[PDB]
Amino acid sequence: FTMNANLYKIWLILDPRRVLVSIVAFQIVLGLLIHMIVLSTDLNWLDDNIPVSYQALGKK
Amino acid sequence: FTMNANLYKIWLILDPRRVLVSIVAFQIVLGLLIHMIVLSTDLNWLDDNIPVSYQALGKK
Amino acid sequence: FTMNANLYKIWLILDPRRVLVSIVAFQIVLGLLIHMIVLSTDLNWLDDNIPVSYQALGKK
Amino acid sequence: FTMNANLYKIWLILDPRRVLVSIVAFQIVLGLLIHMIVLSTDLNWLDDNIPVSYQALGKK
Amino acid sequence: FTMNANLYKIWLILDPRRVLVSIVAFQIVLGLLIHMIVLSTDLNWLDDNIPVSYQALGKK
Amino acid sequence: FTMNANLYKIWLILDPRRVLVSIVAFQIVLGLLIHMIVLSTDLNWLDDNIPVSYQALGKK
Amino acid sequence: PEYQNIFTAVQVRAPAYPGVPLPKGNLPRIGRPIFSYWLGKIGDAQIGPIYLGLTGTLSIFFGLVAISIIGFNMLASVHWDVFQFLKHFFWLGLEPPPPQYGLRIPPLSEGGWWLMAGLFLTLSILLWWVRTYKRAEALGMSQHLSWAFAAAIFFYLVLGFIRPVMMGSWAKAVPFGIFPHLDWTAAFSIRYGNLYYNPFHMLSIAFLYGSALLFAMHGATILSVSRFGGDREIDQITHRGTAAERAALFWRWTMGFNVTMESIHRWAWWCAVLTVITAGIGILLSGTVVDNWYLWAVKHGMAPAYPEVVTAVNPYETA
Amino acid sequence: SAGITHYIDAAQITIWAFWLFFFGLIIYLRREDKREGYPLDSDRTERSGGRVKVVGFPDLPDPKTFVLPHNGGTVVAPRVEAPVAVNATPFSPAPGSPLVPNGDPMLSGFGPAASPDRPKHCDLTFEGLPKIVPMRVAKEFSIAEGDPDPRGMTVVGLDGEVAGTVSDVWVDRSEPQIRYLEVEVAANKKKVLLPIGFSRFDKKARKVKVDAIKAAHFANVPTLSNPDQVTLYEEDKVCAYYAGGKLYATAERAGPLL
Amino acid sequence: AMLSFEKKYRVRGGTLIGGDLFDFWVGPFYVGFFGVVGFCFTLLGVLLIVWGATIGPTGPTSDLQTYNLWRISIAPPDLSYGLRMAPLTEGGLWQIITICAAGAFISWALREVEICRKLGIGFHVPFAFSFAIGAYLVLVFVRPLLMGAWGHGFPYGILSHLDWVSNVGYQFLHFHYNPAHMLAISFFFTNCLALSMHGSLILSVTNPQKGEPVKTSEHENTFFRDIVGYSIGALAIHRLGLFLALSAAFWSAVCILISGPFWTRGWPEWWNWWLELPLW
Amino acid sequence: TGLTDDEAKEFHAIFMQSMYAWFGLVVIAHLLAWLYRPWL
Amino acid sequence: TGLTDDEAKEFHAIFMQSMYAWFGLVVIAHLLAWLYRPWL
Amino acid sequence: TGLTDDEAKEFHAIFMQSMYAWFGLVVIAHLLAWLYRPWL
Amino acid sequence: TGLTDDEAKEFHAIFMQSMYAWFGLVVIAHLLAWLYRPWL
Ligand code: BCL
Ligand code: BCL
Ligand code: BCL
Ligand code: BCL
Ligand code: BCL
Ligand SMILES: CC[C@H]1c2cc3[nH]c4c(c3C)C(=O)[C@H](C(=O)OC)c4c3nc(cc4[nH]c(cc(n2)[C@@H]1C)c(C(C)=O)c4C)[C@@H](C)[C@@H]3CCC(=O)OC/C=C(\C)CCC[C@H](C)CCC[C@H](C)CCCC(C)C
Ligand SMILES: CC(C)=CCC/C(C)=C/CC/C(C)=C/CC/C(C)=C/CC/C(C)=C/CC/C(C)=C/CC/C(C)=C/CC/C(C)=C/CC1=C(C)C(=O)c2ccccc2C1=O
Ligand SMILES: COC(C)(C)C/C=C/C(C)=C/C=C/C(C)=C/C=C/C(C)=C/C=C/C=C(C)/C=C/C=C(C)/C=C/C=C(C)/C=C/CC(C)(C)OC
Ligand SMILES: COC(C)(C)C/C=C/C(C)=C/C=C/C(C)=C/C=C/C(C)=C/C=C/C=C(C)/C=C/C=C(C)/C=C/C=C(C)/C=C/CC(C)(C)OC
Ligand SMILES: COC(C)(C)C/C=C/C(C)=C/C=C/C(C)=C/C=C/C(C)=C/C=C/C=C(C)/C=C/C=C(C)/C=C/C=C(C)/C=C/CC(C)(C)OC
Ligand SMILES: COC(C)(C)C/C=C/C(C)=C/C=C/C(C)=C/C=C/C(C)=C/C=C\C=C(C)\C=C\C=C(C)\C=C\C=C(C)\C=C\CC(C)(C)OC
Ligand SMILES: [Ca+2]
Ligand SMILES: [Ca+2]
Ligand SMILES: [Ca+2]
Ligand SMILES: [Ca+2]
Ligand SMILES: [Ca+2]
Ligand SMILES: [Fe+3]
Repeated sequence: FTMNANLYKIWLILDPRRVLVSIVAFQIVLGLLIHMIVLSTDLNWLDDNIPVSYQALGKK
Repeated sequence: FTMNANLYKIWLILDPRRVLVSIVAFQIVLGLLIHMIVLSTDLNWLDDNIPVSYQALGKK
Repeated sequence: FTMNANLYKIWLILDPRRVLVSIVAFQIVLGLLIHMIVLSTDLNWLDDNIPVSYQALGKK
Repeated sequence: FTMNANLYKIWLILDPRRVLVSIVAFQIVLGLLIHMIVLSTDLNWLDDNIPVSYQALGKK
Repeated sequence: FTMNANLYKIWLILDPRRVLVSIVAFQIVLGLLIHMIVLSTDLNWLDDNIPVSYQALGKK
Repeated sequence: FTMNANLYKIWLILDPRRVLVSIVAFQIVLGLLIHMIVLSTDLNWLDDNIPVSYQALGKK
Repeated sequence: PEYQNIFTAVQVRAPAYPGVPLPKGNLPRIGRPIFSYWLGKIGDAQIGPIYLGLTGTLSIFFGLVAISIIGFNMLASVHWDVFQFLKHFFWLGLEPPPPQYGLRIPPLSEGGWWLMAGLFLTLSILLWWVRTYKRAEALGMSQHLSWAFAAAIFFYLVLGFIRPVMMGSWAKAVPFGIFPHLDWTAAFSIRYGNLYYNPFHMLSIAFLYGSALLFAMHGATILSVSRFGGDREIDQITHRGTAAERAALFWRWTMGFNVTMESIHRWAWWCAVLTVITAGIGILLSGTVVDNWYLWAVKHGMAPAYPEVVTAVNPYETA
Repeated sequence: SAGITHYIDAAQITIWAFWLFFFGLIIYLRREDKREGYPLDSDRTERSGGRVKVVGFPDLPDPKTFVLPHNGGTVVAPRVEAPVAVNATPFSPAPGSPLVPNGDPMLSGFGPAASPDRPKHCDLTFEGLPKIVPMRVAKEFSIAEGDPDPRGMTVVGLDGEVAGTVSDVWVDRSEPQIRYLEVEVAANKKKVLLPIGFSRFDKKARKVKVDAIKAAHFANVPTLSNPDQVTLYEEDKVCAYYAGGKLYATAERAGPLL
Repeated sequence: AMLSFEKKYRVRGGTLIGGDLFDFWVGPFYVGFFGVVGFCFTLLGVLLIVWGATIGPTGPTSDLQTYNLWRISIAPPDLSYGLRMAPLTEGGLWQIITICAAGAFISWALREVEICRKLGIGFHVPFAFSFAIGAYLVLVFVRPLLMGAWGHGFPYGILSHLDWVSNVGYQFLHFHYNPAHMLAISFFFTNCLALSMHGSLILSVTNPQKGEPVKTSEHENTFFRDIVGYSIGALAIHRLGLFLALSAAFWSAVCILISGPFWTRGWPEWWNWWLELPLW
Repeated sequence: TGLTDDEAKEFHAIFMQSMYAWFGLVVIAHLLAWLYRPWL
Repeated sequence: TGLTDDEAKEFHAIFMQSMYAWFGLVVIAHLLAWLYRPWL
Repeated sequence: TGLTDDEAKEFHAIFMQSMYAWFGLVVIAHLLAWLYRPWL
Repeated sequence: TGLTDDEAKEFHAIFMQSMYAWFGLVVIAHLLAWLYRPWL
């Protein structure tokens, strides 16, 4: 909260328009890339465990 | 922030906006990188060991 | 302090914009080219010796 | 710099800036180049003998 | 040295700055080249032999 | 300077500046090419025989 | 300098043009323009300045990581012996992760570095695509370049994103190697029954060929008409001129029909952009949808029939 | 592509998906290919094609709108252009046959020498100055350090005889380069512009060879209105005159070789 | 039938051979000497190509003889005849038909020549087209000649001439290692990289954002100067392209030529010269 | 350049606060990390 | 270049103290690692 | 060129000196090098 | 070209001479070589 009183000026040197939409994307990919990384390897919340029935009673 | 005194003079010769973007970007990669270079080796925390195997209690 | 005597005249033919910028680059890449190659080398720290394999313990 | 006295003349046709910067580069690369080359076959303190034990002993 | 009694005339047709910078490189390259080729097959003092075998002595 | 009587005329059609530097490139390349073709087959003095396997024999 | 509008006989120079004024928010161009008599004897001599903003810097830095990683491992296998490095360069290359890892993050050793240097090269392009999009609208320009570059990127990702992942194995991915990657395309084909019968692969060639064809026509025609100012396409697109005024008649009389100075560039676009379009597809289908394009062809009566002057037995069925 | 199908699969369910897009895109193109020229003029040889049609396979597109830059008009594509004029007579009453140029074909303004009436205005740069101008105005432009200077060379001619000498060359602000050469004809002592495309160099004899037209033809070359800027109208009518030479400068040229 | 601006260009003259005679326009095309020539080859060959589909590998009654555009094929005679004319049935067709190809391609160029001769334009197009023809003169004449057999040519079969490309390719193992072949490839790619770039830019300057004017060469230069720094130039690209295109074919011509007559071993191996260099 | 000592100096502190802000935000990242799974 | 003697010597000084800032922070760096994992 | 005899020596002297500082710096490097692991 | 008969002679002399300087240098090595492994 200390430097909070002195950072608003960040808007006198960095144009908003560009910094906004730019990040809007920045995150779009990022997150769209997280589910990505996690899903392929970490865990597969859809096919890993439950509900076990969908493909246990499905693939059969 | 002690040495900050003499270090202030840098702004007079180099464009502030450059060192900011060059770094805001430089950290971007470094971060995406570290979790990567690390998650790929020391501990693949996501799905290599702990916690409860998503494969054991998962696949079954 | 010895050489610092007449070495000041250097900036009189070599622009500071040059050094400052190139220096950062060199020291950046150069540095990364050390943990890197050295990493790949025996004294690896991420997954070489200790922390002793807990992955094996915790995982299963 | 003994006989180097007469050599003073070299500066008018060997541009200062160029000579310095360029040369400064030649070494940068070479310095690494060499270290890399020697590091290749001769002896590799990084992966040859001790005090490295953690690498091999720590691994298994 | 005699044969060079009239050799002075060379600096009149050839471009000194060029003939200089050129050789600056030619020997620069000719040199790194040779060490390279000799060090390849003839005597590869690096990984070829003694004084010591930090690797065959230290490795094993 | 035997033939320097009748053949002098050569330089009036042949631009001195071109042939000089042009020929220079040749011979040095021819030289580097020859050593190359010879050192490779006829006898690779560097690697081929004596003085002696100082390297292989001397080391191991 | 033979003048068939091949090499600019006489060059002239003016004060370094620091590009046109950009909009608000776009950093000022950087780099002191340079002049090259030789280069300029081919076309333009002035050099730079170049733009470099967030996306730009974030890109030039990103992909520069992948390249390093690659070149690194390459010089790594050669045991950091540059001598043998510059020798086996073509051969040297960063191999992908072994099938014994599927898509999971492998160790830096067995395929790790590849993946890393891969994502850093994947985004490096995706990011660079935006970098181009920012250079178009900043000049009121359209996004024809992004659209194309996109298409190319499409096929680029087909070699890793959409196909390999759709196969469940990082093994089906091209490696970082001048020669070894030639083997990839060499193996891929072998693995999938000969891409000569793969429909899309053919359609794509029609472009790799067509492309070369058109530019051979256009690039040429414009020159042949460069006399009547046929190079200045812009003012020709706006108000038709004599250059474009005969430039078409030629083709028309030669092949019957023709298109306009602008029009053509549109064909070229679709004849080039559609190249990779039929690329990523032909590969997106291979491995997943089809596995043997030879039998696939004959399956649809495509594969031609040849007499039997040579044939071999089959020890399998026999034994 | 077979007439009858007995096999179905995904691979083929996407192939046709392309051809449709293709057969469509090829049309999209064709439409655009008609934004300059059509409709046709006569019927010498009834439009040839697998399927005749009135005006091609695809109906003419809708007029596009081109906003030229500042201080400029507006262009539409396509556009209804008024009929031109032909200064030549039919070599034969049979359609298709060529049209013989009347009078001196070197200036009959037909075929090779024929050029459309381009806008009687002048092209400009981004800011607004005439794009192409003479070095006598381009205070910044200078000959590339090293490359020989054209200003001062004698412009020779087809037959070989000298036609005049260069008094200046026209550079281009927009795109750094030499596009024209302010030639000073000897005969008429007038000042005509010479296009790069036809301008050849012989740095050895300080000349600007030209196989286009004879040295005598350089005389009556389409003059320019303002010597401080070349009009698009004239500009195109300029280098077009030289073209005539490419086929009129000598009876032998137009004449067969075998 | 002529374009809004055609009439004023249809000038008489600029013919190479017997021009005045055939000097006229048939629809949107031109005839002249070479005009009739090519045609005399077209039907004389196009039909023969059909006669092949009709006849077939062995016979018209055979089960092989098909009409599927894909399976259609017109393979050359065996390598036995070498430089001899084989029975029209056993390779003859191909041989003859091919002779019609050169008569069509070459004449088509020659025809373009004088066509340009009339428009007083540059002879770039034809000269450029030459390479294409030249490349052909290599895959049927040059190569086969130095190989001593017109049978070395490629089959005239939509898909048939692909196998001929697969075998001859593997005939040198991994045909991807060919120097000239690689090089050439690069060009084909560069070229496409050029088109996707050129065509795009034009449309991006003559049809900008909504409510925007037609940009000028002032932008074009800056555009590519802000993404990668330098801008080749207006006509420069039209030069560069033309270059790539031709270079792509040239280096290719070399690519196949060297394969066989100038090298029998496996291309992958050729690169050994670089390895067996006394430097490593 | 393109600035004087005044406007410059100010920038030096303001950003400096946010700079260390990183050294701090990331120091808490590690210190709490080393705590979890000690490395080396 | 682009400057005179005055501005020149001033830069060099501060520029040095900043360089020894590194060597020291890096040498102390090496040493800390040198103690932990001994190379050679 | 662009310079004259007078500063020709000055730049000459300042640069020549430093060059020998490294030659002594590195010669020493190769010294402790030989001390540690002798080569050839 | 770019000269006359007189001046041309001057160059021919200095050039020619120093040339043998080479053949003289070459032959001696060819022979110092032939002394060693007399090829063939
Ligand atoms: C192989 C056996 C030894 C070993 C033996 C050696 C030897 C032997 C040498 C080195 C040297 C070096 N080693 Mg060691 N080294 C080992 C292991 C390592 C490891 C490691 C991780 O294991 C690392 C990171 C290093 C790192 C290094 C570098 C610090 C240093 C190369 C400096 C250079 O290139 O200057 C390049 C030069 C320049 C950029 C410019 C020229 C310098 C001038 C005089 C100053 C600049 C003037 C300028 C114009 C003024 C403006 C100032 C700024 C430029 C703005 N070594 C092993 C244990 N090492 C070299 C060294 O220390 O030299 C002192 C050397 O000779
Ligand atoms: C093969 C068995 C022998 C052997 C047999 C030979 C033989 C036989 C010959 C050589 C020759 C040479 N050998 Mg040996 N050589 C061996 C092993 C080696 C090894 C090695 C690492 O093992 C090396 C590095 C060399 C190196 C060399 C070169 C010094 C030399 C070729 C020079 C040249 O091409 O100039 C290229 C030329 C030029 C640049 C210019 C032409 C010269 C003119 C006259 C001078 C320039 C004039 C100019 C206009 C004036 C301006 C002056 C400055 C340029 C500014 N040899 C083994 C031991 N070697 C050649 C030689 O030295 O002849 C004397 C030769 O004939
Ligand atoms: C270059 C190395 C090989 C070769 C390798 C390949 C490979 C590899 C491929 C082709 C492909 C094609 N080749 Mg091939 N081809 C060769 C030589 C030829 C020759 C020749 C005269 O020498 C011809 C006419 C063709 C023709 C063709 C097309 C049927 C097909 C489309 C290519 C394309 O789009 O180009 C760009 C140009 C255009 C679209 C415009 C004009 C081309 C038209 C569409 C093709 C008409 C050919 C026609 C059937 C011939 C008879 C005409 C009669 C009047 C009916 N090839 C040589 C021997 N060819 C592709 C294919 O799908 O084959 C099935 C493919 O993948
Ligand atoms: C196992 C197979 C091998 C292989 C074996 C071969 C062989 C064997 C050959 C090639 C050849 C070529 N290969 Mg390869 N090739 C392989 C993999 C590849 C890959 C790849 C990505 O994997 C690529 C990009 C290429 C690329 C190429 C081209 C560079 C080259 C064709 C050149 C050319 O421009 O001809 C240009 C065009 C022509 C010769 C045809 C002439 C056109 C005529 C004049 C016009 C026809 C008009 C028509 C009648 C009218 C149609 C209109 C209708 C009336 C409607 N190859 C694999 C590894 N390749 C060929 C080559 O090198 O040629 C030089 C060749 O012989
Ligand atoms: C490796 C072992 C640990 C771990 C250890 C660490 C450590 C150690 C750190 C992180 C850090 C991060 N981790 Mg973690 N992390 C793990 C697992 C994860 C997982 C996971 C799914 O498993 C995820 C999703 C994350 C996610 C993240 C990110 C939130 C964060 C990356 C910060 C960064 O570098 O930005 C890149 C930087 C920038 C874009 C710019 C710099 C920021 C500046 C100061 C603000 C911008 C100022 C600007 C000019 C003003 C305008 C503002 C707007 C632009 C308008 N971690 C595992 C369990 N993680 C870092 C962190 O968040 O520290 C707080 C960190 O230091
Ligand atoms: C380096 C040269 C590049 C190039 C340039 C180029 N091509 C050109 C031109 C130019 C400059 C033209 O001017 C000309 C054109 O289109 O003019 C309007 C053309 C052309 N390039 C063409 C095709 C073509 N170019 C190719 C390549 C290239 N063209 C290169 C990239 C390719 C391939 C294989 O990639 C093809 C297929 C044509 C569309 C056209 C030339 C048309 C022509 O002149 O046809 C004459 C003949 C006939 C219409 C009748 C043929 C019938 C014969 C009696 C039988 C011949 C049999 C044949 C050999 C069998 C083929 C069977 C295959 C299906 C297997
Ligand atoms: C099985 C079944 C039912 C069958 C039915 C069969 C039936 C009905 C048959 C009857 C129909 C028949 C017989 C049709 C015959 C049609 C014939 C023979 C056409 C011959 C013409 C011919 C061979 C054309 C070749 C055209 C080709 C392949 C061109 C390749 C390049 C290409 C993409 C061209 C298209 C774009 C164009 C026109 C580019 C040329 C062009 C270029 C290159 C410029 O640079 C330029 C610069 C400035 C202004 C204009 C131009 C310009 O027009
Ligand atoms: C007062 O004066 C003022 C200040 C006004 C002006 C100017 C003052 C100046 C300009 C002073 C300049 C001083 C200079 C210029 C000193 C320069 C000395 C130089 C440049 C000496 C260079 C000599 C280079 C030589 C002799 C090179 C010879 C190389 C040979 C023979 C190489 C042979 C190589 C072979 C055969 C390689 C074979 C390759 C392998 C071995 C691989 O083949 C198998
Ligand atoms: C009138 O206007 C006035 C003057 C008042 C000004 C108003 C100003 C305002 C609002 C200004 C604001 C400025 C701001 C907010 C600036 C903020 C700046 C910040 C937060 C800067 C932070 C900088 C952080 C840095 C430089 C961090 C550097 C980190 C480094 C160099 C890390 C190196 C890491 C390495 C080498 C990692 C290597 C990884 C491995 C080891 C794996 O590589 C092999
Ligand atoms: C008012 O005017 C004022 C006072 C401002 C004027 C200002 C004057 C100034 C600022 C003057 C400053 C001058 C300076 C600082 C001069 C600096 C000179 C330096 C630092 C020179 C450094 C030289 C380093 C050298 C020469 C290293 C040379 C290495 C060589 C040539 C190595 C060759 C290696 C070979 C051939 C290696 C082969 C390796 C193998 C063959 C084994 O690879 C296979
Ligand atoms: C030491 O090096 C120095 C410093 C001297 C610099 C020198 C560097 C050099 C010489 C580098 C040379 C590099 C070369 C020659 C590279 C050649 C590369 C080639 C020929 C590549 C060919 C094909 C590559 C392809 C097709 C790559 C495709 C990559 C893909 C599709 C990557 C996809 C990555 C994905 C989808 C990542 C997703 C993120 C995760 C894995 C988390 O999603 C689950
Ligand atoms: Ca560890
Ligand atoms: Ca050790
Ligand atoms: Ca040794
Ligand atoms: Ca492989
Ligand atoms: Ca012998
Ligand atoms: Fe174009």
